[PDB]
Amino acid sequence: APFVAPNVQGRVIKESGYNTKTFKPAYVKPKHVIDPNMIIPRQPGEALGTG
Amino acid sequence: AGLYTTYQLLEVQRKLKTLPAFFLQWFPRQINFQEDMIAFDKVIQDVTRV
Repeated sequence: APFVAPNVQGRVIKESGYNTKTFKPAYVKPKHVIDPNMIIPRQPGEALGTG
Repeated sequence: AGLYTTYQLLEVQRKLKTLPAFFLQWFPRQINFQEDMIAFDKVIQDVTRV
């Protein structure tokens, strides 16, 4: 606090305010196509020879 | 003695070497098959991508 000789009035002290922040989410969208080519060859848990 | 020296017998010392199982602790499963070969599948599944 400021020192002030007791004859004079005194002194006004300033102040301050504040700020704001805002954000927006990004957007993610993957996909897959499913051909017959990704279906027809053999998967590993299938017996050899036949299917 | 005389015709032949008499003997007493004591207990027979039977050493019996073995080869005890150590590396078979890592081979737990027994799978029999009457077929020609055994095939496997190794599949690497790359997942960790953004």
